[PDB]
Amino acid sequence: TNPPPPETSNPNKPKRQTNQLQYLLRVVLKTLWKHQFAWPFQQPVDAVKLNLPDYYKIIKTPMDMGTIKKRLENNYYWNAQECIQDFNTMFTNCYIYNKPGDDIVLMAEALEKLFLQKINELP
Ligand SMILES: CCN1c2ccccc2C(=O)N(C)c2cnc(Nc3ccc(C(=O)N4CCC(N5CCN(C)CC5)CC4)cc3OC)nc21
Repeated sequence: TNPPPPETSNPNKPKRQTNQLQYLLRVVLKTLWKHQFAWPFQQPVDAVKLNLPDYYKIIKTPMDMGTIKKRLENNYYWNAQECIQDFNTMFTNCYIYNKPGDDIVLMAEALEKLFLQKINELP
């Protein structure tokens, strides 16, 4: 019922660790990960356990911080833009599937505000 999760390693994808990617893991990801509202975003949406039979009919580019964390740890990304895009996709999916005022949308907005503050200080 769930799709395979996004890959976190790919032996054919060139790997890199720039100073910006280092900041993305050690400052940006870590700051969001320890936030009180991180828990919905620390693993893929489990549409089986959450009883969301239409989630992966609507969301075709799933992303979550657990995936992002592993990608960063594995040096999966070539540049910071790829990682920033993954964060943006995660938030966007939440806004697509849910509705204004839903608790989960308010949590995403709080996390996104923090993300934006930290990205503004990228090396
Ligand atoms: C969260 C809402 N939601 C969605 C729901 C419907 C549709 C889309 C989404 C969605 O867009 N996203 C990103 C989500 C991604 N992932 C999850 N995962 C999880 C959801 C619930 C639990 C859970 O039952 N508990 C137990 C209760 C606990 N409460 C703490 C707050 N306290 C006041 C009261 C107790 C929180 C954890 C655990 C989860 O995973 C660890 N839910 C998501």
